[PDB]
Formats: sequence, structure tokens, C-alpha cells
Amino acid sequence: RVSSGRDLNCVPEIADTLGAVAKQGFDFLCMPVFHPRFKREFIQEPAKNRPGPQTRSDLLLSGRDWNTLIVGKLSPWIRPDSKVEKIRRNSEAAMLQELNFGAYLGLPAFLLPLNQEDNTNLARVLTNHIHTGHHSSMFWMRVPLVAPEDLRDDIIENAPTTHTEEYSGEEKTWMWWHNFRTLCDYSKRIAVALEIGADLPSNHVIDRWLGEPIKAAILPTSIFLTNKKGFPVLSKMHQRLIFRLLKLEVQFIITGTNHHSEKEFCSYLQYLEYLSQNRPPPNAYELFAKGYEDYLQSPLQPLMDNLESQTYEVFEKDPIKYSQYQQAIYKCLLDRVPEEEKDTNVQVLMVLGAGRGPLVNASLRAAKQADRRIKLYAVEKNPNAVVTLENWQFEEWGSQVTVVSSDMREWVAPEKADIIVSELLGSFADNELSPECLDGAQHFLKDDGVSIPGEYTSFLAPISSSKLYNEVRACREKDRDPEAQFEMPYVVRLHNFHQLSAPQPCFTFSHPNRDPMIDNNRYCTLEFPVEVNTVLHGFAGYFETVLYQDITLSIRPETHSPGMFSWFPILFPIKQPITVREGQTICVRFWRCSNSKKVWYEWAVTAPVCSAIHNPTGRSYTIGL
Amino acid sequence: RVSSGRDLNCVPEIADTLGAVAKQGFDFLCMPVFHPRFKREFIQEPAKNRPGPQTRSDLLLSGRDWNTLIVGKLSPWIRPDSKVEKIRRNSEAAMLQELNFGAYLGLPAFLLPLNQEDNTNLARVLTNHIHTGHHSSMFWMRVPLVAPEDLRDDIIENAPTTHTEEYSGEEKTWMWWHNFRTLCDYSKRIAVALEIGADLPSNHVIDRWLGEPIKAAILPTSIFLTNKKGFPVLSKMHQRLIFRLLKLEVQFIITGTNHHSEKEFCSYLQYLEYLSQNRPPPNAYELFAKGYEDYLQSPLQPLMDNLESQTYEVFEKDPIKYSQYQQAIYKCLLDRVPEEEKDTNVQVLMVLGAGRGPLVNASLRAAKQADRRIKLYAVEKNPNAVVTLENWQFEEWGSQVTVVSSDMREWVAPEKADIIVSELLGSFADNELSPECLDGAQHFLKDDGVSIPGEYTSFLAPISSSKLYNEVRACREKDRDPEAQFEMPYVVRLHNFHQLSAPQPCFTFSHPNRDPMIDNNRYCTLEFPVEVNTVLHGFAGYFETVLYQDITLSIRPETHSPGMFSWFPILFPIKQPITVREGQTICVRFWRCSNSKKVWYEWAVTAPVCSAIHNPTGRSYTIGL
Amino acid sequence: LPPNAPACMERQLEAARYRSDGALLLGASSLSGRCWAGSLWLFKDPCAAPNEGFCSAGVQTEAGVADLTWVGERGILVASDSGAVELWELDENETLIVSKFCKYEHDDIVSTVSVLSSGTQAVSGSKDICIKVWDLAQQVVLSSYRAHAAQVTCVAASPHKDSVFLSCSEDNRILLWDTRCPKPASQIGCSAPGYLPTSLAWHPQQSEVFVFGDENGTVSLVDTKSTSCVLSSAVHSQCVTGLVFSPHSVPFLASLSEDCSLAVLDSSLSELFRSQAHRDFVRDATWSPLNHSLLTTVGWDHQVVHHVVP
Amino acid sequence: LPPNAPACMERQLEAARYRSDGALLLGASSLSGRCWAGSLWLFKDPCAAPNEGFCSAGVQTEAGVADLTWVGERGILVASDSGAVELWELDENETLIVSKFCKYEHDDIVSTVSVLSSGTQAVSGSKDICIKVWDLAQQVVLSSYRAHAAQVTCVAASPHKDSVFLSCSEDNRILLWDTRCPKPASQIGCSAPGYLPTSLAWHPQQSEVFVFGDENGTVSLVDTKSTSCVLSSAVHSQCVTGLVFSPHSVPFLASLSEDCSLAVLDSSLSELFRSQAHRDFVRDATWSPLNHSLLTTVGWDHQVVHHVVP
Ligand SMILES: CSC[C@H]1O[C@@H](n2cnc3c(N)ncnc32)[C@H](O)[C@@H]1O
Ligand SMILES: CSC[C@H]1O[C@@H](n2cnc3c(N)ncnc32)[C@H](O)[C@@H]1O
Repeated sequence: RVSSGRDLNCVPEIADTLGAVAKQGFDFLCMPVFHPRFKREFIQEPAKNRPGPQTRSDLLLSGRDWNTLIVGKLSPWIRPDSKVEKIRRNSEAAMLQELNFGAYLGLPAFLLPLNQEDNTNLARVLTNHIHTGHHSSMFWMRVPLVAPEDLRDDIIENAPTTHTEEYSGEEKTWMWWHNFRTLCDYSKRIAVALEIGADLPSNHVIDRWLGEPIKAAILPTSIFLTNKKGFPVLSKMHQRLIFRLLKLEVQFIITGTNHHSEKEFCSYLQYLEYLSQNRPPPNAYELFAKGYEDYLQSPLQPLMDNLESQTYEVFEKDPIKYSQYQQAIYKCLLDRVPEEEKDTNVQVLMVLGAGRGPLVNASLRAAKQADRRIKLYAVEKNPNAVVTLENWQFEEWGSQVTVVSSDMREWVAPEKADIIVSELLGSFADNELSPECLDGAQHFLKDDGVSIPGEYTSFLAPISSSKLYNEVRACREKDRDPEAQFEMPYVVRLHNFHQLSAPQPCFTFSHPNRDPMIDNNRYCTLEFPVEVNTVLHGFAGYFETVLYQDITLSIRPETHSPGMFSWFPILFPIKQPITVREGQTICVRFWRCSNSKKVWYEWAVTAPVCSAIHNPTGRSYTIGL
Repeated sequence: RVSSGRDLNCVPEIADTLGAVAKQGFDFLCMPVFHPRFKREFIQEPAKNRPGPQTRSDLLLSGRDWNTLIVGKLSPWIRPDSKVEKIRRNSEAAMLQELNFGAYLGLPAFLLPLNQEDNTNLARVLTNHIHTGHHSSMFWMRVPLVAPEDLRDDIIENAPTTHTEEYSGEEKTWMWWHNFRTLCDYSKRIAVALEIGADLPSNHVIDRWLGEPIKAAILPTSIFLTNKKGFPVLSKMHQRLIFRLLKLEVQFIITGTNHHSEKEFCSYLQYLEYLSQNRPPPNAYELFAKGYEDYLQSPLQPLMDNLESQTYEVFEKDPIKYSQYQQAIYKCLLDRVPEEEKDTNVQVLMVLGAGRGPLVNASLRAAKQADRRIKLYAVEKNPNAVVTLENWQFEEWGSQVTVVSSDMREWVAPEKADIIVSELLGSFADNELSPECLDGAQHFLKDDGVSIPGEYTSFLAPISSSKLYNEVRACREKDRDPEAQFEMPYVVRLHNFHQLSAPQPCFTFSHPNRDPMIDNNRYCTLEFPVEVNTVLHGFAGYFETVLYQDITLSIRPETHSPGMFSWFPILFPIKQPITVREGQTICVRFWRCSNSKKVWYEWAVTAPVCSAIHNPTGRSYTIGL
Repeated sequence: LPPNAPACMERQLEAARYRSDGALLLGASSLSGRCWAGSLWLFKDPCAAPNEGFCSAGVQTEAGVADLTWVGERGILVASDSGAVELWELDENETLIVSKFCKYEHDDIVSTVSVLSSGTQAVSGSKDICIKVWDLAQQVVLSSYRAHAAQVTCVAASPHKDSVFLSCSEDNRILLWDTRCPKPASQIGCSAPGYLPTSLAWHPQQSEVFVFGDENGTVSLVDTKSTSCVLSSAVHSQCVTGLVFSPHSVPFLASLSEDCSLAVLDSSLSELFRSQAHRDFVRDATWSPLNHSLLTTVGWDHQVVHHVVP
Repeated sequence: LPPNAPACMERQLEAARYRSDGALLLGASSLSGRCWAGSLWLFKDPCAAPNEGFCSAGVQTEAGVADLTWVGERGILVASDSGAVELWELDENETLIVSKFCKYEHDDIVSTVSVLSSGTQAVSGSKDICIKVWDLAQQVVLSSYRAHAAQVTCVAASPHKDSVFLSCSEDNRILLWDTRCPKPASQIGCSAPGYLPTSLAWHPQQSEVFVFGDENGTVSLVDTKSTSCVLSSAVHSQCVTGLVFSPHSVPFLASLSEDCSLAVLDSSLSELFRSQAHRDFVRDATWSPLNHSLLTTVGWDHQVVHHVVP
């Protein structure tokens, strides 16, 4: 349900305070590790020689408490970007001191403010702390949605607040964050503590933060309304944002004094729990996609590789998809055998890549449903899966099904097919080489034969996600090109991201392929109009396929087939993030390239700036033929 | 003098043609490897099955001729970015074919046009050829200063030429180049063949190309004027550009027919030779800097490391610098010993880092010149150099000079100094740790003592050079961070570059250093106004020092000391090039950082975009204490 | 030691305020060690302070004391680390100090308090960026102003005008307030935007002149009438924490800095006196009502120093 | 074989032009192998061609022949790979072919030549992007125009107006020229900017109508009067290399493509005839003066084909 902490800038006794906040139901406490007013001098006598202790003892809590219940806070006097040199130097020394203490204590996290535009020296000092011992602990940069200068009451007679709307200006707080994290070179240890105010800004301002590494949301007691019974509550717009933030599973932090003093402070927390339990629940997909959010996976290559038993089991675990296949064959059978010829006719149906036989069973259910007669071939190159097939056929199918242990491109079939059925499609449709496989099989399809599927189309969309950019970047391996991570696709349940433009079709294939000369190579140019300021990090891929006539399957969000939880989209990274201004077009170029040995994708962004061509000659990523 | 080739698009006999151009004095020939009109079909029968040969035989020249005298040319029908798919495919196949033939032949270079804005697919195909066997051979991208659309006669009644000046537009040809080389990921094999027209554009347009990898300049016979005797000649503005291009040592290519048909074609070449021999000659520095142009070197660390004999020899090879030192001491001696006290007085002069004794000898020449009396200490931690010193002192100096084999920070001196003299300065002044060394020595300087030098200041300037960006990038090593190349300074005779802004002071040190509490750490923010469109690749560093009063040394170009050829500037790279639009400010931030063990620089660009902080905690680069 | 008086005064001396009769009000915080709280002390013999046993009255506050002010002769208004402004009242016998009210209205540390000329109202400033106006008798907030865009460093009520007070913030604003204006705040100061303003003191007689100290140790004299920056001196090597006018007809001005020094300046901002007595931060100054040439400083070195000014 | 006539005709047949009497002019290039040159051939018996021994006259050119045109009945104007336009003259006995002039004025391959209606002037087009106008009798360039911004594909003189000619370029421009205008060129064509224009032919009788072929195999009929794109047909699977009108009162139009096919179209652009005879690129077409139903094609397959059109 909800993980939540209490923010305090006053801790008389660490013992009683921690106990109090536990009693109130808080999972953890954000507090200073040095007294916020206890300014320290490091250079000038005599204050430099101030007798210690400089703070309270580690001995006052268990190591386990320090490790789990305490988030430290930078003292508010610490100003590393001060224009006053002596303040800058004392702040550099104090910041290192407080960070070193948090690391001494084994704190899981530490809060640092981004409360102005220039945090260069603060970033330089934090980067130094990070590059001093490899440690796990998080740095939560406390940034507001709305800068305090843009929140101030219009009560200065000779300094009126600007009522002129400034699109870019209202987004200034995101740029504070972006510049800081860029200077600190996207450290995985540096995340956002997003501070929410009584006045939410424009949606565009909230959307800015979509793909950012938000670990915490800070709710001041101030922003809370009062119900008729005087309980704290939130505006519907505030509530909508909480629902958005619950999907990102952030920790909520309550800051400020009890302004609902008719009642206890658990009242604020009780409200959040109330919103959590009363969120619209997640669909089957969302229960399927449970631990997979932003988890990068290698795309399966069921041609080059032999899939494991449990891989086929997951393919089979989505019955709806096979009901679709059953329906396509059912329809195709009725279109091909008139009711007058039902008992004379018997169509040769060939499953090309039969795995453990779900399409074989769907083909059989389809024939009994159509009340029409079929002979079956089950073709499968994975001899491990042929074992499953041959046990099924001996025990159940009988001689109606001829299991063929062969590559469909090599197989010399005893007779031509009326219908070939296949599930040779990846998350980017042709990325398992369905085109090359079915091309090699089509010589044994009758001149009027049907391929199910008859067609498939890949779709791309530009996406922003600093989170996934960092996940990819983290996939550097020894003994290879240090940037190969970025020149390969990943299957991933894209979660913490922003889709910058509607998906556009990329590559399309049709079966049978009538072309007298056939080329499965492709070159596509796409233009994505972008209506927001953002950073491009990569391209989401999806697919649609026409099984038969109106019966389709899709993972494209606008046309998504129901129940097809089986099946996350693909991600094409780029090496360098690209800034996109509102109103600009992202131009991406994709190639499908081939040898006798290998098929691969190459891609480049040509607008609003050029990237390098990614994966030239399959140097980082190929698909085996 | 001049390396020059002949460009031809007509070669009836390769034998006679090559012989002809040799007789005319050309070093090499640019020609097609397939007949420029011989369009080839790869997909459609029957033209696909055209009987061969597809071109003329390798047997028609020696391997040596192919290797040295022949630059190949892409056939002009080859249009990989054609909007017509069949033309795109045949062009992809033909381009690979012609490139593969040039590689078959061992051609040293191959010409490809950039004659329009979209060369995406052409770049994709060239990148593929480059990623197919590691080969040395160059690709010369033929780009004009002025696009042919902007050169066309104003002779279309209903399509008038725009007489409205467009700053960015007139630079469109550089962007063609930039986008191509970005897509091909700065391959070192890809360079510019710059084509010059009868009408030169604005200087700004020429300046665009300053730091670019120009290997060849193409002069059409068209652009040549005629002298009274009817010889071909060039405008002064054309001539100025040739003088500019001679400094970059490009190969000149003559294209087009003889338009001075009263005379032979060697007349064009004879003109270039005439300009070469009649260029203003290079200063001593330029004769010194001869083979060092854009040669990246490790900055010397004479504290952490013991310099070799020949390193000291090069330091000594510039007498002017020591005459300056002699002058500073001479002056300081007269300011300190009144003519009345000349014979009573005797000043203790200590050379701190005496190397092989040039400052010892300068100190002695200074005392005889001033007719004043000095006792000398020669302090040197390099025991190899102490050998040179102790032979000098035994054989020549005698007991006036006490050689001390010690670190000046550790040495317990028998008496306090009137004057300490040192040459502890690198190309970025404090980069050899003169500050820390002289700080450690100052306890043995009299309360009124003089340090020569008394002051030094480092200067930075933003620079563009795609050439040096590629040199740095090429310095990846195994067993270290794959981007450490970019997080360290290089000493280099910067040659093929553009300085984007006037140098600004960075860090300054003074000796003696009176500060009651001393900090040699620094944080500096610099703002460089930029008046051109460009790409930032790094920062040039220089220094000035005040030896004494008005006597200085400088490698800063505006204040450069005469004869100080001894001494190239420094380069601070950045990992990612940064686009700068005319009128934008480059903001760079530099830190001088320290431990007890190490001193280092960290740096970041904060405008017009943020970089990563470079060299955080000296992870890539440190200077030993 | 008195009944209800702590055995031990916290080390960090925050405030020193003489009453009209010459009795000394002391505020102290515990800014390190296990327990981070504060204390209020009354010394009818000022020379005994800081020694706890020789105190007229003393009490323990839940949290540290950021700022203090006398409310008339028996009242003590407190800026707490807790976000509370608390009202403490002296005893009839003045033998103990009792909490009148403690209101948690500020979302962060209360940094600064001032009593307005009425004596029935006070202004609080906080790190939460808000400035609040207090009805002392009804113990409530009349107004809460988010004028500033960073933590409020100082609030100083006008001597004689109950609607007027200065504020300064790390947003680099000095605000002149009049609660009678529908837009109550007005941005005032030097020609040049300069170093952050740290300390404020109205001229006692001249109702439209004040002085401010900056984070760079500069002290400045300001005429609202000119809205011009009259006079500035570089008095300190560090931040000016406090500025206190003498009770003299032509007042002397006490300047206290984190440079651990006290300076006393003429009305031309020239320096008469300098004391290096403290060996830590100098937190407050109060001139004796009885002898106007006597000035008491307190510091985080726990020293109560009595200066004789020339 | 005749005196001065080569033993062997180069494989790549570039041009076929019937004279008024029915004699056949042949241009050929060597586009592969050791020697990259060309040849000019006269066949008074057209059915003997391409066989060299049965030729009326033949000569060797220094370089390949990109384009050709009859100049009256004894003159041959040549577009050379060398950047030269050369004038070749038939013998009195017409037994040999002799160079009248060879001028190296073009900086790259001369791609295209046309004789203007006067017969004393011609227009050249080149890959160097320039279009030149030639005084044939004084053998000089009257004018040189850089109108285009890419290689010039075709130049075609008006039938009856000595100042008027079309040009087309890979800059996607069709230019209508009149040397009597101070700005001589005018940009003409379809509503839609479309596929690069490759081939041009004026209507023989209608002095303000022409047709153009594109790189996508579309043939288009254009009225300068409408400046509108009247009619277009998809005639070829590849580039339209050439367009030739029949001598008929209502002319038929011969269409030749890199698709190695010939098509013959009515004036409505509908297709009457189609020949797959060639097994390489179809380079030219000339209708017989003698039998207007006879049409000779040449190809890079070295085939001289004689078609009977329905
Ligand atoms: C059910 S997932 C797709 C199935 O097709 C099989 N497959 C993929 N390519 C071929 C091929 N060319 N010939 C036969 N089976 C194939 C795979 O082994 C997998 O079981
Ligand atoms: C002549 S180049 C500078 C000289 O100073 C010497 N040097 C550098 N640092 C020190 C030091 N701390 N003590 C003594 N010699 C030094 C070096 O070995 C070198 O010969």
C-alpha cells in the first residue's frame, strides 16, 4: 500500500522523536545529522577551534535503525554556490563533513536541496563524495514543481508578480534538476525528491517529470484542505497527481506542522492510505507486468536459439491469443470449403514453428468448429520441442498430425499447403525473422494458399526516460565495445517514461510474398511532431498483425489486443540524449539490413540534431539466420 | 612546396592519361574506377545479366601506381538518397561495388560528393564499407564552400535569386558536412575535399571550416583570372585562401578543361608553385613547431618525475627566456644593494629547481652585470641533474655555488634568502605545482625577500577542432576508463583549430604568499561571448608570469614573449562536442583541487548547455605532490 | 539555584536583552550533544551570569531558541526550532518563568521575532519563508505573508509605528512593511543589488532611517526618504549577525559578526571600539539602561562579557 | 569495311538518327574494358547495321559519345565525355567522316546536344551544370548559362523558333528558354513538384506543347499555354531515357526506358505497341523518313532493331 516518512527540522531527542513518528505510523524519519543552526567555521581562528562534539553520537540508535529508518538532511546554511568566497569554502567543507557522517552512519538516503538555478559547485562536491568509496546510498535532490519565487504572494507594491504565462519559465525547476544530474553524469545514486505546493502548475510542467527518477514526493501539511468533519484532504487535482505517483511507487514524505490541530498527524497519513486503497485497481496485464517494470531483457531469437520448456509455457499461458488464431483458421476454412464439399474436401494445414503444439490444438479446435476436414503438418526445428510434439501426437493427435523435425526453409514437403499458420513474430514483428522463414516455406504453399498471419507491421514512437537511459548505460560489459549496450534492442515493460509522439508504422511484411525479386531489407524515415520540451532517450517498438481479414493481434497501445499481457514492447536506445523543444520534429531513420548469415537493424536521428548511426554492419547486435 | 593532383571525368586510356598528367607535373590523378555513364542494374532482368567486364583491369597499372597515384571517384549516377526506391537500391549496390573495387586496388583515397542536404543513406553505406575490414584508405567528401543552388546565374525570370543575406543559410554546406561526419561517427578515414568557386562567400562562411579535417582543396580552372600575358592567375582574396590552405598543408586538385588554351595546363600548377614559394616565410617558432602540429603530448610532471637529460637540454635551447631571467635578477639586485653598499652587501640567491644550472649561470651573469655580490644555493631534487650541477660547480662555479640535493619543501637551509628564483611553471602556469613547492620554501625567504617569479596567471579560450576532438578520442587505452582520454590535459602545438573567444584569466598565484591561512585550491567561472556558429571541442590554456616588475614571459598569443618557441599551449578536451550559435555565451567552470597526495583540475561547461564534470576527484588525471 | 531553574545552562548563548530596570534576559540553545533544546534565564545581578546558581529565574524550553524579545517587563516572546512562537511570562515574585502560550504555526524553524510599537502584536520570520503577525492577547495569527522566496533572516518592528516593520531574506530582498497598505510590502535598498542582507536595526529617533548588515561584513545606513544607500563601512571579515543602537541621544551602534568580534560605531559608521573577547560567534548585544556606557555581549563560547565603551 | 572505318564498333549503342534520304547515323561508346572511347557510323543500308564491314562510313572519336545530332544532311554534332562539343562533316563521296571542329568548353562530360531551328546554332548541356549556345559556323560559344543547380540531363531546341529550347536537370527543374529575354529561362511544369525529369520532346506541329519523361517511368504532356500538367501515363518500370515523335500528321510517340522496353503511344498517351526486343538499356529511336511505320531502336546490347508499328 503506502511507504511514507516524516520530515522534521527539529529533533530535541532522537530517541523520543523516532518513537513518536513510529507510533504515528511513519516508515522512516528525515532529519538533520547536525543541528541546522549550528554553523561551523573551518578556516578562521578562533571559531575554527570550537570544542566538540560537532554533533550527537552514532551510539544513540542501532546500526539497523540508521540503515533503515533515517534519511539525513543537508544543513540549510550550507551554500556551496554562494557568491561569498568564505561562505563557499565553509559550505564545501561542511557538506563533505555531513555527507561523510551519513556514510559513517550507513544512512540509506540523504536529502539535498535544489532551491535555485546555479548548483554547479554543489554538484562538484556531491560528485566528489560519490567518487570516494563505492557506496549504495541514495541522494534525494529536493526540487519543487514550482520555484518559491513563482509561488510568492503578490503583496509587494513595487514588485508585482508576472501574470504573463511563460511556457519555458514555468518549467525552470526541471532544468535545475536536468543541469545538476548532467553535471553529476547521471549517477544512479542521484534521484528526485519532488516537492508539491498548494498551487499545482500547468500539466505541461507536471509532464516534464514523467521519465525522471522520482524516489520521493514531499506533501506539505499546508496543501491539505479540511473536510466538514475537519479531517485533512486534497483537491481532486492533487489526488490525480498522488494516483500518478503511486504508479511510480514513490515514498511520500509529510513536511510541516499539524495544521489540523483538532486531530493527530496520522490523519495526513490515514488520508494517503485511503487514496491508496481507493485507487482504480490494475488490469490482468498490470498484475502480469508486476516485477518487470523497466526491467531490460534480451529479445528472444527462437530461430538461432532453441527456446526452453518454460519459455514455451509462458507463450501458451495467454489463451485469448490462440482463440484469435482458432477464429482466423475457422474463418479461412469456411471461405475455402463450401458446405457442399465439407466431406470431399480435407485442407492441408501446416503449422510452421509449432513449438509445443498450441497452434496444432487451435487448428484442431477450428476444424471441429467449422465442421470441415484438415490434414496437419507440425514443423519445428527445436528437437527439445519435437519431443513434446511427438508425445502429444502418439498419445492424442494420432496420424491426423505429421510432426516434422526440420527447418521450414530446408524441408522437402510431401505435398503443397492450403494454409500455413505461424507465431514467428517478436515485439517488433519481423525481429525473429518471420519474413526469411516464411519466404523459404512459400514454395510448398499452393498457388491460392493462405498464410496466417497474412501481414504484420512494426510501429515506433520516440520516448523520454532518463531512468531507462541509465539502465541501458549500466549494461556495459568487459571484452566488448563500451557502448554496445546502446546499439541493441531490449524487450521491456516500459514504465517510468514519456511517449513524445503517436506511434508510426515502420516496416510491413506480407505473406505470401508475390514479388518476383524479393528484398526483406528496409529503409524507413519517420517524422514525429513533438508538442513539449523534453529529452529523447530512445524509441519504443510495437507491432500489429493481421492473422486473417478482421482478426488481428496488437501490442500497439491505441489498438492493443485484449489479454495480450504476454508481450512487452521493445526499446531502441541512443548513445547521447537529445534535447527537443516544443514544436520541433524528431526525425528517426531505421534500416533492416541482411547477409546470408545475419539480419540486423541500424538507426539514426537526423532531427532536430544528428546522432551517430547505431549498430552499423551489426557490429553490436545481429539476429542469426 | 605543393602536392597537387588532376581531376578528370574522362579517361580513354588509363596508361596515356596518367603519363600525360605526370608530364604536366601532377603528383596524382582523380578519376572514375567505372565509366561515369555506365549505369548498372542489380535487380531487374535482363539488364542485370549484362555481360562483363564491369570495368577495366587492375593489370593496367602497377600495384604501386594504384597505391600512390590514383584517387578513385564515385560514379555521378549513384544516388543512395534518391526518393525513387529502385534508384536507391541500385545506388546502394553500385556504391558498395565501386568502394570494394577501390579497396581491391589499394587506392590511397576515394572521392564522394556531398552535393545536397540529405546524405543519410550515403553515410549508412559508407559506414558499412568502413566497418568491413580495418583499412587505412581515406574518403574525401567533395563539398563546395557555396552550394550550386546559391551560385546559379540570376537568369530565371519567375525564379529570382534571393539577394536577402541569410547568415545560417550561407553556412548550409558546412552543416551537410557536419551531419554526414556525425552519422559516420567521426571516422578518421573521412575528411573534406573543399571545392572553391569563382565567388567566395562571406569570411564567416570560410571560418566555418577552420578546425575541420581538410585534406584537399579543389580549384576549378573557371575561377582563374588571366594576366596581361594571358597566364592563369587568382584574385587576391582567392590567393589569401590558398595561403590559409597551405598552412593546413592540403593537397590542391585542379578540375575542369584548359580555359587558358593559349598555353599548357601546367600553367595552373605553375601558378600554385609561384604562390607557395612567394608565401610569407615561417618565424623561428614555426620552424621549431615543425612536426608538432596537433601532436598530443603528456604534460611533464618534473615534481613527481625526474626529467631526462634531453628534456633539460630543450628547456635550455631558448636563450631569450634566460636573458629575461638575467634581467629580472639584475634589476632586483640594483633595487636591493645601493652602489654605496656594493662591496659590503652580498645577497643570498637560491635557485629552487636548478635543473642543469641555466638559472645558476643567469644569476651569475646578472651579479657581474649589476656589479653586485651574491652567494648562490642550487636546490634540485632530481639526483641525475645534481650530477650535472656538481660537475659544473667543481669545474667552474667553485664555492660561490652550494649545490643542494633536496626537495625545497623538506630542505633545512643554513640561512634565509634575499631572492628565490625558479622555473617550476608549465603551459598552464601552476600545472607543475609551483604554488605548493614555493609555499614549502618560503619559510627560508627573508621577511623582505623577493620570489622571481613574483606572479603567474593561467588563461583559457574555447576552441573548435573536430581534428583534435578525433585525436583525443583515438587515445582510448585498455585497462582504464574508456573516456579517460577526455578527462586529462594535453600539451599540443594547436594548429588545425578555431579559437572561439579571447583568452580570459583563470587562476593566479603570488610569491611570497602572505595569506595567514593559504589555500591553493581554486574555483573560477568564465563567460566567453561567441560571435559565430561553431562546435566547442575543448579549451586552449596559456600562461603569463611576472619574473620582476615589467619583465615577463607569456605564451598567451596577444602578449606572447618573443623567441619562446620552447613551449606549446595546453588543451582541456570535453567528451561531447557542444553546438554554439552566434551570439551565445560559452560558460566554463574550472576547479584546482588537492589532497596531501595529489593536485588536479576538474572542469564543466554550464552554457549554452551543461557537460558532465570532467576528471572528478582526479579519477582520470592527477599531478603528484 | 531557583525552584524550576535547570542545574546547567546550554552552551550556545543566543540572546541577551536588558529590561528597563537593568535585569538581564538570557536565551540559550543546545546546538550539539544528545539533547538539542534551549533555556530562558533571568539575572537581576547581570555580573553573576552565566552561572546558573546565581540566577533570579530559569526554565527549560522543549527546543532551541533561535530568537528572543522582552514583551514589556514580564513577557518573553520566543522563536523556537520547533516552528512554534511561544509566550513566556515572569512570576509575580519573578522567581520562575511560566509558558503563557506555544503555537506551532510555522512549517520550519522560527528564525526571528520582533514586538510591534503597540506591545499587543509581534512579527515572526521563519526558514519556511513566511512572515506572520500575532495577536499576543488572543494568541493567534492575524496575517501570514509569503512575500519572500527564501528563508527570512530578520524581522524588526518600527520603534513608534505599530503597522510598520522591516524584513530581510536570502532572496536578497529587504522588505519595508505597512499592514495598512493592501499590498503591505515594499522592496527597498541600495542602488546596487549586493551581498545578502543578514541584520536590521531602525534608528531609535529617526522613524524613516534603518541600518542593515550583509553576509560580507558590510554595515549600511539607509534613508527610506532617499531610498538611496547613504553610507556603508566594511566593519567585519564575516557575516554581520546583529546591529544594536545605544540608548544615547545621538546613539552609538554595536556591530556583532561570526568573525567573533564586536565593533561600536558612531552615527557616521566610523569605529570607536573593538573587542576580540569572544572566541566563538557573537550572538547578541544589550546596552545597560542604568549605565548607557556599559554593553553586554553573549557568544557560543558561553561567555557573558560586559564592555565599557569610550 | 570502308577506308578510315574501324574494324570493330564499340558495344554500347548511344544514338540512332535517320537522315531525310533514309541513311542511318550511329553513335557508340566503349563504356567498359581497357579503352573508353566512341565511334560515328553511316549505314546507307540500315538493315546491315550494326555490322561494320557493310557500312557507308565510320570514324573513331577520342572519347565516348553521350549524345548526337544530324546538322542538316552532312553534319554530325557530338556530346563527348571529354567536355568537348565536336562537329564532324560527311565526305563529298560520303565514304569517310572528318572532324570539322572539337571545342573543350565544358568542365565535365557533355551530356546532351540539340540543333536550333536556324541550323547555324546548337545548345549543349553538361554534368558541369552549364548550358551553352554555339555559333556552328564561327565554331564558338555565344552564351553560357548556369541556370540549373545540378547536372543537365536534356536540351531540346524548338522545332520552328531559333531562340527557344527546353532543358531539364536533376535540380528537378524544367526550363523553357528564349534567348530574346534578358532573363532567358523560365521554370515550367506540373502543379506537383514530382520525380526528376529525364527526357524531353516538343510536339512537331504544336509549337507550345512538349512531353517529358521522369526517373519513375511516367510520361507527361505539357501545354506552356495552360502551364498545366494535361496528361500523364505510367509507361515504364524505370527511367524514361528518350521520347521521339513519328513523322505522321497526327504523330505517334516512341518511349524508351532503362526497363529495356520500347512503347509507342497515341497523342492521348495510350499504348499501341510494346517491344521487349532489347536485353539491355534502350538508348535511341528514329522513325524511317521512307516508311513512317518503321522505327529503329539501339541498345547497350549492341542490337539495331527495326520495328513495324500498328
Ligand atoms: C512457438 S515460437 C516460434 C517457433 O518456431 C520455431 N522456428 C523458428 N524458426 C524456424 C524455422 N525456420 N523452421 C522451423 N521452426 C522454426 C522455433 O523453434 C519456435 O518453437
Ligand atoms: C628546470 S625545470 C624545474 C626543476 O625543478 C625541480 N623541482 C621540481 N619540484 C621540486 C622541489 N619541490 N624541490 C626541488 N626541486 C624541484 C625539477 O626536478 C626540475 O629540475
